[PDB]
Amino acid sequence: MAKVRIYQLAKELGMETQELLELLDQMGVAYKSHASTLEEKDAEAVRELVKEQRGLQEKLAEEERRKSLPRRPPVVVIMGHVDHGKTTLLDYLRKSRIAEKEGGGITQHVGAFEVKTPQGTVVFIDTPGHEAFTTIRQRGAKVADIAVIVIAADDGIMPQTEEAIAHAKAAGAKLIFAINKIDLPQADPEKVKRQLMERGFVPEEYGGDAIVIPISAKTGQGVQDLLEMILLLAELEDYRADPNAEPRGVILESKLDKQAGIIANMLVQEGTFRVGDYVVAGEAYGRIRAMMDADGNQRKEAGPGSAVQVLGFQELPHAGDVVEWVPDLEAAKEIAEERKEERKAREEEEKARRPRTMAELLR
Repeated sequence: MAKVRIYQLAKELGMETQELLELLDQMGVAYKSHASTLEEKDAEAVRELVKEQRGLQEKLAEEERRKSLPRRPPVVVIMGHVDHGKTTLLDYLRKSRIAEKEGGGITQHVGAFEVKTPQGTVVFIDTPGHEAFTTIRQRGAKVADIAVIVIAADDGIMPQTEEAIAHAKAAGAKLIFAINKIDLPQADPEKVKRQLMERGFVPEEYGGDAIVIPISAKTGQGVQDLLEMILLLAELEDYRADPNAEPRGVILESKLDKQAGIIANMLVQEGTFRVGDYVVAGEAYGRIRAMMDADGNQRKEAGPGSAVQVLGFQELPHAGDVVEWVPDLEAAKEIAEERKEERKAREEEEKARRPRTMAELLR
């Protein structure tokens, strides 16, 4: 403290000689060499300035950390004609998880499952519908990043295929075309490619931008390439999300468990939902009483990419509705109620203008 030579003070503070001499120059403190003695007031001033500077270096480095959001896994939906193999592929992927069971392990159906891979994890949506609207249409907060369109090599592109493609494009998904059943004798992948090109999807093979991957969902051939391609796209699109943002997710589906009551499966997209949070999804609200993930584990928290079954909604939420964190029960009720009475007011819109004329009837 008093009196200290500059070399002593440098040792004390873990600074290089020239580094401390540079600081003394900044402060206008004079010295002959690092062997000079500092007045106590100067040394104290040094110790304080160094403390401050080191703290701001740290604060400045910690804020540069807090703006690189962590990666989140790609979310994938598998689509196409019901007989072309999307179901066989989804089943293959779901099985590929367990790898000679556990056992048990257990498993729970929460609307999506994860496929873990040396290159990363992929989330596959696994729900019986598409979302809502017509059959099988979607609105539809965006759920999936990538849509794998599974087309049978024998049958080729059909109307369910075209519907799947239009839905995926409408939802903003990146498309991967998976040409399935390639082992069949009547397999005609080249015809499917021509059909893709007729529709404006030119395969990369021919210098276009459409991603086309041959697979066999029955045997698993090509499925690994499909996963690697999903994960490559994820790295290039660079999907990220803030686990500390206000929680936001999307309802995948909801139902009544006779014992537990209203359950809803939701995919988390931003922030981290926690047991005890209030949420609103459309006109439905509740306190999150419990969350269970696909491995059957009770979760206190669910961050980006997690699919969980949530207990606590007081009415069935709709598929495709955004789940939003709110600060308390009062806010949950106000938001839900304002949406209800607004829908009810635009319903009186069509109970008035324009239902048009009435009844040209029997008998």
